[PDB]
Amino acid sequence: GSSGSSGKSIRLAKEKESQADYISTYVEWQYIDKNITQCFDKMTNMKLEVAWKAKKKDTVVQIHNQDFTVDLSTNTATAPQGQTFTVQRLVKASGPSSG
Repeated sequence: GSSGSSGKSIRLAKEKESQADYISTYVEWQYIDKNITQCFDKMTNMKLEVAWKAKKKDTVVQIHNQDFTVDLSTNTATAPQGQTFTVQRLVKASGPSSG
């Protein structure tokens, strides 16, 4: 006994992901320290992008051996210790384009 299909028409927020995935592939995330400008690790770099694409409000990451709260809305990191930074999103792309 087989019931059969159910909803093969109603679109889904899974197949379209291809868009976000096709982009995320190339992305860069860096944080602006007090008077220094450094970037996150190759593993953390994504931990942020994933939150910016997943429509998240904020993502926590280990910075300086201490958990920090990175807010995408404003793109700024903050910790209960007394340190705050600014996160910037950059797309890795190189090619001669006018439009």
